Amino acid sequence: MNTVPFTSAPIEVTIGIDQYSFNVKENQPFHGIKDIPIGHVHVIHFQHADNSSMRYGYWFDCRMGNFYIQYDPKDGLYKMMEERDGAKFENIVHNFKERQMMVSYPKIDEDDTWYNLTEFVQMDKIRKIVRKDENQFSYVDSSMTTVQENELSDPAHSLNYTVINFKSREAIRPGHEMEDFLDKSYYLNTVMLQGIFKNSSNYFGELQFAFLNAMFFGNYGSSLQWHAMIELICSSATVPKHMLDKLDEILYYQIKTLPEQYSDILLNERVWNICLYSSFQKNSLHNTEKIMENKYPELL
Amino acid sequence: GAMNSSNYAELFNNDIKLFVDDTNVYRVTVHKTFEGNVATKAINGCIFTLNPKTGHLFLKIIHTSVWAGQKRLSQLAKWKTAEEVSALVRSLPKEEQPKQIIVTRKAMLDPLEVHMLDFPNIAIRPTELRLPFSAAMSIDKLSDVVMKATEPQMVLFNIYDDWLDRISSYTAFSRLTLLLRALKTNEESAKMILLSDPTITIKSYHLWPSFTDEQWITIESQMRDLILTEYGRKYNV
Ligand SMILES: Cc1noc(C)c1CN(C)C(=O)C(C)(C)N
Repeated sequence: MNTVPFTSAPIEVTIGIDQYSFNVKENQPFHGIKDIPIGHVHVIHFQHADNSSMRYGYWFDCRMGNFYIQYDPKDGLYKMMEERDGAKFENIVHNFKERQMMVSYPKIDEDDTWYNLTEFVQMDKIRKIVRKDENQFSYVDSSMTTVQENELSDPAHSLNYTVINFKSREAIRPGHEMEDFLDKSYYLNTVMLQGIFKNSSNYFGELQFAFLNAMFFGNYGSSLQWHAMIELICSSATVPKHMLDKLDEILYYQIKTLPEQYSDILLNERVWNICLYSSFQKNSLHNTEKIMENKYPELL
Repeated sequence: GAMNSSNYAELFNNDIKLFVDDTNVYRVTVHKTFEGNVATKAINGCIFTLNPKTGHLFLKIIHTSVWAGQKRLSQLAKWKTAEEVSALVRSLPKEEQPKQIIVTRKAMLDPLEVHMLDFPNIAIRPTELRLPFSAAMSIDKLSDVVMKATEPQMVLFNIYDDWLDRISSYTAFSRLTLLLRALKTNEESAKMILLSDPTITIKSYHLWPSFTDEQWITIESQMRDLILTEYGRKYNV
């Protein structure tokens, strides 16, 4: 089990770690989060009490370094930093543990939620979507735009998701216009899976990362990317059976985890009705269709 | 965006544009089978592609063989329309290619946009105008060339005959849409009006009769009356 220590908490803030969250008061004696499961990426995220504008946070993997948070009063946010000195950091983590100034990552033993949401998410792929190569962790916030959004403005602060555009020469073979537009299998299997992502695991990893950024930061371009990646599969008549079965599991846990009260802004009615009731795969997403119909029957 | 009453004079400016109407691409007669089921029989169709400024009509005849062995013909028809319009554009010299293509039915937007990806600078637009181009097959000479076709064929017409020698494009389009609206509302009456006076003929190289300016005013008034006459007969007013 790993630990993210905090030098202090000088401003009142709601702190999230993965799907969990807790409130810290101004100058409360909080010095971080312990018992973080090894083996998964994690996200530690923030929403200030005095300005809920900007949720922001950091994707990290404790296997890649020793990371801690300290608030910067100049830039006005909690920053993630790496300590190279293992000895000193291990000592800092121990002294804080002894004084019981840390919250415990509150994972129920039965509970596979976080694994199920991050199954295909790798830190090495996050760092190619979020470019800041001098750090081992990745900063995301509510306002960051995607490369695709920027084409339709600061490039260094963008989310470099794979561009998906159903009315593009990449998506449409000359002479197969109707075929490729009505059945997106060529675009899914040859262009995206074989060509760009190399395998379905990398595709699912980007899909899952896009969802998590939409949910945790309200990042609108991330929500667009998540839905586009769903729609590209659902709109394909020829999808490997193992991908359909895995997609159903991925979406099920995503819909299960979504706050009931954020559905109006995180779920696109057109995409979901198309995918569940019109598309080629309308009968291939049994688990997802059942949870959607029982949890969000209004959307449908 | 969409073309409507507010931006109507844009049709007659000097930016090349084409209307595309796909109504008459896929045409069928519905009939009973020996077993008492229903079946369709396709008949030849046409794409109606019109430059409203010049009157140039690119009538692409759609022969029934294009449907042989195909499924979902009403959907295929929009894509075949878009394929043929795209082929037409590629066939034109660069300086004759349209800047905009206005489709008369919104279901043509995606088929045409996808077929025109190679032309990102050609705008594909809908319209809120209810244009009467479906009645094109009530123009005898157009109907004749479509029905007589034994293979795919493109035939070029000027739908304004020689009117532009005497009137502006705006007025010529207004006359055309009035004529077509009448033929669409009551084809028999409309055609009676157009031919009632045997001394006025249709030239071999024209589609409509050789009316004088004064006779066109009379004809135009008779067409308006017809549209109103039918409108009362229809709604009881
Ligand atoms: C808190 C916490 N976690 O790891 C470390 C390391 C600290 C304390 N940090 C702030 C330090 O000692 C220096 C000054 C080098 N940044």
